[PDB]
Amino acid sequence: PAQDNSRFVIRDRNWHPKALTPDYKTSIARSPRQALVSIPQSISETTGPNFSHLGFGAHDHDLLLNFGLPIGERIIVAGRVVDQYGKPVPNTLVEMWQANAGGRYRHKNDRYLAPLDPNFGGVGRCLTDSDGYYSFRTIKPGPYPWRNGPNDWRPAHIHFGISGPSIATKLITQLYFEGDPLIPMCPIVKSIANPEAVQQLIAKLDMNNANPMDCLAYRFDIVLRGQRKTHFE
Amino acid sequence: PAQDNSRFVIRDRNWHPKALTPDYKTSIARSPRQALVSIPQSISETTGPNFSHLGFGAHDHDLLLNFGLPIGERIIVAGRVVDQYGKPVPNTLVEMWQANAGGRYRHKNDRYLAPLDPNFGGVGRCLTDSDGYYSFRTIKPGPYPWRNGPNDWRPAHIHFGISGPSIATKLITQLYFEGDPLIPMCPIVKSIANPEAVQQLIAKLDMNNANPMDCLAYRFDIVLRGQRKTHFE
Amino acid sequence: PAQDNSRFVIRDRNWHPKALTPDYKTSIARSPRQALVSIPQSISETTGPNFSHLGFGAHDHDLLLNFGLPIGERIIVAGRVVDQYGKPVPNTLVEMWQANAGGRYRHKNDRYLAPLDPNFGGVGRCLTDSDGYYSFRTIKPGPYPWRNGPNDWRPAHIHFGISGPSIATKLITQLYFEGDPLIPMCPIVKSIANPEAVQQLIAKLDMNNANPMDCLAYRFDIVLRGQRKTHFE
Amino acid sequence: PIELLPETPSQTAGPYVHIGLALEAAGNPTRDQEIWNRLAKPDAPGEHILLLGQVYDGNGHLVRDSFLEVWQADANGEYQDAYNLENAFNSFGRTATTFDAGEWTLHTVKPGVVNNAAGVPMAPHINISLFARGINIHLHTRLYFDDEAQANAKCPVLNLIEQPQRRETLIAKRCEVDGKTAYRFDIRIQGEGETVFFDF
Amino acid sequence: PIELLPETPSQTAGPYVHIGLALEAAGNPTRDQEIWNRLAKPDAPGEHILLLGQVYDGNGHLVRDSFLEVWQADANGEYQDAYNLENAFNSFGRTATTFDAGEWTLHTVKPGVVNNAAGVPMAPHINISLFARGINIHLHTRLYFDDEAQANAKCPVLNLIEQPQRRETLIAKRCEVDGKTAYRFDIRIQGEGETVFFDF
Amino acid sequence: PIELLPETPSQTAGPYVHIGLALEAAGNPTRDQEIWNRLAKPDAPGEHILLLGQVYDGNGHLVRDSFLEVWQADANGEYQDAYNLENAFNSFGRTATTFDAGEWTLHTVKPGVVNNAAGVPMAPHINISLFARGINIHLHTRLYFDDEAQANAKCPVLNLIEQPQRRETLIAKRCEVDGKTAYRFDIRIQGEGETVFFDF
Amino acid sequence: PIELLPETPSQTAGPYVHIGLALEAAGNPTRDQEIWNRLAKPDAPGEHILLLGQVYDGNGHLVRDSFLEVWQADANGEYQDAYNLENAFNSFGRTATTFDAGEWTLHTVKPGVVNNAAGVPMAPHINISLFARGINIHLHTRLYFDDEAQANAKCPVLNLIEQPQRRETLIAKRCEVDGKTAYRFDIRIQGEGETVFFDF
Ligand SMILES: [Fe+3]
Ligand SMILES: [Fe+3]
Ligand SMILES: [Fe+3]
Ligand SMILES: [Fe+3]
Repeated sequence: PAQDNSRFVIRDRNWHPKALTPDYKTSIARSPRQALVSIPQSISETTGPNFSHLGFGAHDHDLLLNFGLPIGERIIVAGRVVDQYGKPVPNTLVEMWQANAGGRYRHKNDRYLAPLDPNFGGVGRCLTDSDGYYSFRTIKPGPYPWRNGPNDWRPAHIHFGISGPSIATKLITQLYFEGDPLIPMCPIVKSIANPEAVQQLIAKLDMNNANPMDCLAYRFDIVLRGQRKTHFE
Repeated sequence: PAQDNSRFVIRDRNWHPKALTPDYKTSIARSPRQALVSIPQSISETTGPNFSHLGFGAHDHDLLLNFGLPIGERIIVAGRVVDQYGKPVPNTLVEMWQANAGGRYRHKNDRYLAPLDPNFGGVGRCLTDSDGYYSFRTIKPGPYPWRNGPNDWRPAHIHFGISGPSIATKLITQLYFEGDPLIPMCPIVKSIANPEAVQQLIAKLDMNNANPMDCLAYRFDIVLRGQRKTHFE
Repeated sequence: PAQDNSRFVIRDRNWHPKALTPDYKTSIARSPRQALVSIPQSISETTGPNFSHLGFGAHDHDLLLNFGLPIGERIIVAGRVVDQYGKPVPNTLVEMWQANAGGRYRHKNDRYLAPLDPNFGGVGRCLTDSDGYYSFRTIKPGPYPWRNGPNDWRPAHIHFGISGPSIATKLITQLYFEGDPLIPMCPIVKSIANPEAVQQLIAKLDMNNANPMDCLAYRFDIVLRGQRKTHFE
Repeated sequence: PIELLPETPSQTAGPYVHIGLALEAAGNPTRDQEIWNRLAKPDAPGEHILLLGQVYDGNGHLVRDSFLEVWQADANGEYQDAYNLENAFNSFGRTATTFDAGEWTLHTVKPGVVNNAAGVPMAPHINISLFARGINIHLHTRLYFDDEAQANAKCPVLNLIEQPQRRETLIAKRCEVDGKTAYRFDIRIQGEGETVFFDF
Repeated sequence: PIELLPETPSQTAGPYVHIGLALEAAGNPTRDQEIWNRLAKPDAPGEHILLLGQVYDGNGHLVRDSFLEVWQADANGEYQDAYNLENAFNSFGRTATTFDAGEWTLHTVKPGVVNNAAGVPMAPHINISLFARGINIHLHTRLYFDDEAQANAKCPVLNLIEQPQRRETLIAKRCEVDGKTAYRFDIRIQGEGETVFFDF
Repeated sequence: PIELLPETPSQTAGPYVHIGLALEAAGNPTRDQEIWNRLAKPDAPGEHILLLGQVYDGNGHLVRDSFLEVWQADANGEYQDAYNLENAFNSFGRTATTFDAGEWTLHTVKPGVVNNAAGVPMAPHINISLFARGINIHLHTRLYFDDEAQANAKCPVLNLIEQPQRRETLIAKRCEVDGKTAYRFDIRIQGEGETVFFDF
Repeated sequence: PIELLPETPSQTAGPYVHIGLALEAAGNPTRDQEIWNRLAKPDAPGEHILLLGQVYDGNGHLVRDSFLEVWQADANGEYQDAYNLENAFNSFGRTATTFDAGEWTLHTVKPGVVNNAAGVPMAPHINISLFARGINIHLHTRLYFDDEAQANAKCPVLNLIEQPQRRETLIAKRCEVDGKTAYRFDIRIQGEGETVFFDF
């Protein structure tokens, strides 16, 4: 069974978006009004699932093949998962979901008029390697209009979920694409008060990883909470 | 018939890209080695065709309907055509062509592995109005690898052709999209020596012209050679 | 009857003061806690009344004669109403109200000790002309103490209401006078987060429009929501 | 991106709004021609109705200094923009709440049906803009009628409100005053039963 | 002071979270192996229970697009980290609320007791992480059982909650479904009866 | 000095110019009305001629993706700017070289004489604009006729070319195709026999 | 975008390249072990051949201080990367042009066929890197054999060269030197018949 042998650096709640960020309308009714209660870390919080034995499909991480070829800009989204200490996070679960090239999601509730792509689902999963490396092959998603302000558009983005070594490190986030002019106009993006924090969500064009005459590449590194051994407890 | 009543501001050949720009490989063998011969303007050069009576189809300018719905980010590309004096250029011919959302061109010679879109042609034409305005409805094109350097990729772009008042004003160019990281790496773009000239080819996101929950918009104004009346000739 | 032919640029709710601005006490209890619901523009929102046939009195816009002469600084308040595109808004209704020279309002509820001026009402209306111009003749209002903080004073100001082409454009605002040291200290003024927005509410002394040996003049231009024609709807 | 000139910023109407927009109310002499609360003249076609209501703040207290503006179609579901006192019907009117009772009244006709931009009919409704001291930027709302359930059910606007319970806040309850057909529409700026406010 | 690399900022899961983490729910084909809501197989040791509940927003309306992750010890109070579909028991699971009823369910066993870092025993509990549209950073809670009042009273965690009344928000109500032991655990994100959320 | 707004910078037409400007050639469905290579209808006044030629790069290799625009006077030496497919004659046309043989063709009438700005007659000529991949800004040239030697000798334009040997690069060679009067006009972009290109 | 460390910039080998890479030619004592022009030992499998050539500058003059490096598969189309003087065959060699005749020689075997990354066979070829004074960064080329016309016609690499005439610059001409099979491969750095040089 798992054991309580680690402590995780406390989360900086001023770095992460706050619960109540009114421009992002839905957040108003779905944010607590009472203060979070702080508790010491125990085995309950310092442990989590290890997905090393999950039975992954051959194209789990290849959105081009996992659902003909999809229509859109072919790209590789790769990066590394490390902790605050700069330590690689091996054998961790990285899941992703996104819209198609037109901003259309393959979900019952999406009624946007852009059409679905018969060859595209939009879900991938990948277990990081010994060095914390992950990579997906997909097509660049399109911006999506949504019912926030009368003319709100989400920047093209990919949803990400990262397990990390425990439930204390588990995180859900969104990757944005370098130079997208929509970024600064997004109320969701803007839920993050610090401009420096926003920068961490921007994947960078990575020509060094691109396959000449095939697909481009984007680099997205993920930093999870630093893990340390307990001391003088 | 046409009348020799106007003169056109002389072209700045240092603003425009030069003929010989080696990084753009094709330019080498296709650029003259002799200096251009300058000639005075005559009726021959100061006149040009008027396309007011060309019989345009109803969706000539609507790439979403003129070829199901295409896959990709739905956008409006609009702007104005003016001369260097800032005078609008009414009833002028504006032609555009581009690749699909995946960067595939519907042309025999395009061997890129990105698939064609059964609902997309990629050609439009529009006659500017009384105020020099034009607009197209299309999908945002994807970057395209090409055989220049071993890992060259054109930024997403739309090809444009503008007739203007005479053959002296006729121009073919390329629209690029605001924020595109590929822009500064492109050897065709870099055919232009002045960074300020490059900016002129970049269309800006135009939230004001967008149709909420439908499509975004980009603004691209075009400036043709200034037209003046002959004097003291 | 009216027809749905226009669309109005979406309002920037981060430019306008928000609902809840606690320093302005009355706003605590009079601001919604639920988010506003965004709705697409229809004929209901894109049309509004035209006051072209309203029967205006000869001194409707002249507070010096519309109620002897009032006591106070004689001034002309003039300007133009344009839309965000810079287009003049002709035949539009401009209404204004203000205190007297002592900061006393001719209203039941006004209990300030400054006396009323037997020759001063404080109400005016003016239909803009074919070029979007309006003008009023009045006396400069005095600052007014109000029950907010223990020593709060409204800077001298004139209240304005502008109809515009539709109910979507209608707006109520306040004009402030160039240099007034009380401006930066006012909580109502401070309801506006952006200092740049504040600047727009400041009327500028206009010596060019003043009547020598008679009265001074202030320039106050108003910008209503940009109006455009629908497209690809 | 492209930026246009910035729209002039809104400011509260203040407590003395009446002096400029509700002369009588302010307790001052009115002018030859005023824009007030009688949209329809006795001889205007359509079902003549009386609208009345109160405005509540977040503590549940009456807002006795409110100013409202209304825009509606005529009985034919037609917008009459050319404002004239001679007109039998005007699509525009203004009203305010008594400093005493804190109630506003408007005299009009039940509006005809109008189509949204997509060609879908909206249930009969009255557009309302609310102004008052403490309100930095006016609040937009719609008044719908309880006796048009069938239509209300299909309104593409009413259907944009996510939670069905919130939709109810927009329905005026029919009654009768002096044997005259009336509808009561109360506004709750904040809190329990808070009225739906729109952005457009 | 010493500053490390800042953690990647969180972002809402969004309304379409299902496509990525709850395939069936999204109404899409699933893959061979999926992490779902069945932590224990019929032959797993311990007392088999059913967990169900609803999620409420500040207006008391159901949150139908919520996504939940659970972490618990087996019946021996042991955390089984090697996730495997072949396992009789998995300490980790996922669930979501129905788009219709908006009720989530989990099939597991009552967790055994675990000690805190100080060696003190914690009352049986299930660690919950709540995700959804409108939630910028996930909410952490704990599910306790009403039939463990003795243990509950001595829980070093439960006891950190200053106000007793708040502690109650964490206790699941024992019931029976198809004569099966069930516990109802409703989450109230905001307002009256607002559930206790933790930071660690 | 005075500086106007700068002219939008030119860019190569690219290899796919055909999709935009020579639909057929791109191997795509054309529109009802296209601007093509038949300036004159059979019933057009003047001497009907066929123009043809190839385009060579600096290595002496054919440029199979060139695009050309022509502007010429009618038989009377008159420029007909009002473009209409119903016209017997249009002063404007477009052509391209075959991906195979790399030869372009134009169907027109021999242009009449036009005077320069100073009142001096120019030899009959066709104004040509060359576009293609590798060409950053289009090349301007003129097609003169070998059977107008008398006129050619006196052209104020042709006479501006310093070196006589270079003037000849501009003269089309009269031939016959299918018993029809044709002129061959080859363009050499660079090198030996490089065609004169103009700036105006 | 992502930027890696920049590669150390190239500089010309200079005229004294020999002192460092071709001791003999420099007219200096050699070391025990030297990398030279004999890739195969008499007892090496495959067809033994002699390769020879001259290097020409843009003026048609011999480049007498050139240095070349070759990389080729063995007779079985296999790359022997473990460099050893004891080997019967080495895939790697070095040669230089004589200050006198300005001709280089290499003793090797005709390379077997190797597939490209997409699994398509490439015609037998020798990879060449040329260095010299006046050459800032070395030039890459390939030597193909004229007696492999069939294979040559199908090479995925040779086919990348747009102009067929340019492909011929890469084909070595079979000859005999002292009744021994030889192939002559002349390199023209610039001008007429300029050899195709690659980037990879
Ligand atoms: Fe005031
Ligand atoms: Fe999303
Ligand atoms: Fe292109
Ligand atoms: Fe040296």
